[PDB]
Amino acid sequence: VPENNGILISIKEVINAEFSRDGTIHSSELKGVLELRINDHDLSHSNLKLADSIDVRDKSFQFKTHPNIDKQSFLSTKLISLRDKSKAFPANDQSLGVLRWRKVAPAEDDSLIPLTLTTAVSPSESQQGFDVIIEYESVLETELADVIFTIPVFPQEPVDINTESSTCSDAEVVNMDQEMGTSIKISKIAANDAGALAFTIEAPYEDALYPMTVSFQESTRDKLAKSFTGMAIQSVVMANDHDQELPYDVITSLKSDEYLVQ
Amino acid sequence: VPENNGILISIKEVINAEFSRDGTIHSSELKGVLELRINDHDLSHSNLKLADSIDVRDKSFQFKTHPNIDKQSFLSTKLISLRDKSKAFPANDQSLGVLRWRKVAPAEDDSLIPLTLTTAVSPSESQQGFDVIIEYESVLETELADVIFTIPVFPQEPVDINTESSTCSDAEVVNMDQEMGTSIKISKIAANDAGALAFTIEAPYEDALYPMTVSFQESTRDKLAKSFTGMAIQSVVMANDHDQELPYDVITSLKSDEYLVQ
Amino acid sequence: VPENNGILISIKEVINAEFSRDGTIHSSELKGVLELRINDHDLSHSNLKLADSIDVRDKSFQFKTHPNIDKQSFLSTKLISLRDKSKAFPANDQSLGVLRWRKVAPAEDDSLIPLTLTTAVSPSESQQGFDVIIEYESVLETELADVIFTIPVFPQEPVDINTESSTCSDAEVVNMDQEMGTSIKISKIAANDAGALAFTIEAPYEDALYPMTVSFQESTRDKLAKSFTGMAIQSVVMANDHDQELPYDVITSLKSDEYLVQ
Amino acid sequence: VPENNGILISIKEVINAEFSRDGTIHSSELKGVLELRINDHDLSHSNLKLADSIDVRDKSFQFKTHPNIDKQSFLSTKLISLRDKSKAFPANDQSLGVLRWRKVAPAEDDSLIPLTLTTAVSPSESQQGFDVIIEYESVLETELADVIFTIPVFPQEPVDINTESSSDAEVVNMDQEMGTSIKISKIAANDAGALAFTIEAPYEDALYPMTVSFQESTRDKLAKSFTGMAIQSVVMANDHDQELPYDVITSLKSDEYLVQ
Amino acid sequence: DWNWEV
Amino acid sequence: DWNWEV
Amino acid sequence: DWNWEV
Amino acid sequence: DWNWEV
Repeated sequence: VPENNGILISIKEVINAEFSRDGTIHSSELKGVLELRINDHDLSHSNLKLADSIDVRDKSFQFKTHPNIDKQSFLSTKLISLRDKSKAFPANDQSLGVLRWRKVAPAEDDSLIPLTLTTAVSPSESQQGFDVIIEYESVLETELADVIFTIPVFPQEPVDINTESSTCSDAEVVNMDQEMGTSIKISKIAANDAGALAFTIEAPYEDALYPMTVSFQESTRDKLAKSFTGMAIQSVVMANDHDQELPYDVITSLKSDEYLVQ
Repeated sequence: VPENNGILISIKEVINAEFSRDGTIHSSELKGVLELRINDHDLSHSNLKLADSIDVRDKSFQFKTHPNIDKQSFLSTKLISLRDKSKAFPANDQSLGVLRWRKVAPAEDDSLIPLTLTTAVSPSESQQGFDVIIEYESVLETELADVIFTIPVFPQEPVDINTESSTCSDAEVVNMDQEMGTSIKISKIAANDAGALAFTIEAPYEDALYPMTVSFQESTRDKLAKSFTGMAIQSVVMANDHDQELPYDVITSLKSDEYLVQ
Repeated sequence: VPENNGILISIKEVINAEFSRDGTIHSSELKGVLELRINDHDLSHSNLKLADSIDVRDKSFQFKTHPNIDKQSFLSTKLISLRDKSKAFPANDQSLGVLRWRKVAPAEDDSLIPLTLTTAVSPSESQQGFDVIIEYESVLETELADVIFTIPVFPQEPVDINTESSTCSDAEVVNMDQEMGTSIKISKIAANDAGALAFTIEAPYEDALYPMTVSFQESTRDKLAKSFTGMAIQSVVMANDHDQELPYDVITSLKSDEYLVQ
Repeated sequence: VPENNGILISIKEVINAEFSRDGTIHSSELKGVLELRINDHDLSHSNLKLADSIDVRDKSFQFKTHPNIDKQSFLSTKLISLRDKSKAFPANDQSLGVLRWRKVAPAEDDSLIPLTLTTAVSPSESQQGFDVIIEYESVLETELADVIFTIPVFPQEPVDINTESSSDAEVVNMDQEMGTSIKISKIAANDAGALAFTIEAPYEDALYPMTVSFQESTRDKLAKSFTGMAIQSVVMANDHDQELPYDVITSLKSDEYLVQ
Repeated sequence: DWNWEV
Repeated sequence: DWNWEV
Repeated sequence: DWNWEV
Repeated sequence: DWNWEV
């Protein structure tokens, strides 16, 4: 649980993506939520001003405000404010979802995708299973750390990481029980970098190796942080007096969910 | 439960779609399964041939065979057959999912949508609430019967159906506990027809009327029936002799799931 | 959807029960709800009087009134009434959950079980599998119709119903896709009767035949109907004049959910 | 993720319990799982011997072995071993569920409950809102740390902890449960205590259901679960004299643990 | 259902 | 975090 | 209907 | 977890 020093705003995005085995993009879906936590009663009569760069009328984002949040102010001035102007936000450090968005992209469209994937598989020789290569390319401006790939098999023989065919970031099997099967973690994917993970794994037939799932999460704590889609806070202001700014912090995050190759 | 007279093939599609209040398409997603039911042991050693019109290599459909189905024969010849050629399909009338597909479409794309929706709302001159008009247009070549529109409010005053601004459609409030709120059913939406449902309903503010959910479901029993997306069966044949054709029937269905205006 | 002629009250109970293979009771759990549907505005300012035979202070039932229902009036006089006395029930035929209950019972306690189960299994003399006998005993006062037993296997060979050791020569395999595996239906289980179903089915080892699941459901429409646990309505009355009784109907139901032998 | 030195055995129990507001037990349900992780291929042809103190034929537990685990051996000798004696456990540090159990208890029976609860509520007379007292009593032999009580309201005003009647309790962010959450630092083994605060709500019944959240774990070869599940040894599948190195973690976590 | 409103 | 109310 | 096996 | 195989 991140610490809240008064106001803490969390901009959380979750990305779903699906790839064919050769890396062709099938679909993607980004969901986002802006959560507000307040633990100081003196800061509870506040409004959030979203960044001027955000187009709040972009219908492809299906912006939806919470029932208690004034939709008309959001749409008019990019302001998050209560619908009843005489009330204040709960201030006992509850996570308050105030705004949500969702966007989808279709086949062959990479606009929502932070990490592209391709796979190559062949029957191995010099063990009993398949030689897999997972190729990846990041378009993020920051590093992804601890990226986990899960293959849905439970082999009788240990996985053999093919260190020479894979990257020179390092790979190792790890326990990861959020996904079913055998999981391999890569330490880092540098900003904007392309790499490969190569291993041999036992499976009864090629199609058993799929869906391969990837699991990753990054966050930044910084007042000026912008989410993957560009969501960001410009300021936080007294609800009465929009010239009076208040202290606050912002965490942004991007997490995979259904991010697979099939 | 539909009756099976030996071999019964069910091609079941479910459609999700979301619209802005003015009718702009946000997204859509179609999910499909092909289920085989066999209740005559003499017919259990069978293979299905899909219609030639189906592109089984269309990556935007992410066709996925059941683990026990032979993927390579599906991809090569559009045949559904067991990966283990000695084995036979379970033949105690169990619904066997043998093939699945999914396709997504983005903002402003109507290719997956059987029914388009637009709303018009204005403050009522009678109730403490709103005069709603839901406009709909079918692109289906068959009728939709018993279509249900749900509004997420529970008003103290009855809903007033405005028959003067509605398609003569036997509109009536119905109990429908699969969706939360107040439900109105229309008897029919004719093939390719455009209509409207109009009513006055109490709500505290306009935004409380949304999301409006539509619920519909149609099915057709006919050997030659084609699904919404064009899925269909060319023949059914003995697994060990493809010249020997077997008797069968086919049901196709389309059902809404998260089908809403928001 | 049952027809509502003004007021319709539904008393719905769901039973979970688990048995060892030898019929020893492991656990049970009953859940209930009282639902109100009103479709005539003239009947919306109403209050429900529960039957005098009900004990509303039996804590083992954890009677829980909907947030909008007045808990003190329920506890004091067995009256279902709104906590805000100026409001009325929604009257657009919405299913309104007003009261819920839940009771549990431990190992070897049959107080909540309508149908006791026991199994006997032995290797078959014909199939590659097992001769199964499911023995059941009803304590209900009414018949159960169309009771379905599901075995979690999908055999190559047809199931053979052993009519000489079954009560209903009549039992038949049916498609039932709410439970996974092979499903056999029996036409009736008479009130208070003990009977048996016997068949031979293929499985790889005895433990693969388990969990066996049973599915049943019964309902009665009658003003004076009582539920399984005894819930029932005495009258319905104007909220402001308890001498003025209103017309109404009642449906009672009992449905299995997680009802199995393991 | 706990570190695995070769073999790591996790014994995990989850407890549900429901109380009336006055503390009368309505019900409880305990669910357990024994998970095996193996990350050394040399240790994959292993069998687990459960503690001799476990009655594996107690039907009220509905002990269920994983399809690939031999039921007969479990029943006969309290051994966890593969049904197919020519196979081995997957050994790429995957969590393998090998055994489960489940037990229920009815009204007024505290045998499955680690922490009993009673509540008392009345309008506050010194400030806005309701004065709540939650009384608790542990029957555990170890301390519970960081126990979280959640009240399903979102008050305008800050919660006031009545430091006189509880001292250390504090409001925390806990989004696994909806509402306002207060954490208590410790509940000593076998101790009884109380949490007392004032909170705003629109009417008394809005304060319910109150939910409690707790989780404790220990790492020790000889650790026993809340219900007594434990490991005696780990042994080579082909030679039950040859013991193998291993560790054990036990845990107990609340799930639907409330007063209503 | 249990999310009904007055 | 959507069922809060103020 | 995707748990069937044989 | 409970869906692992040999």
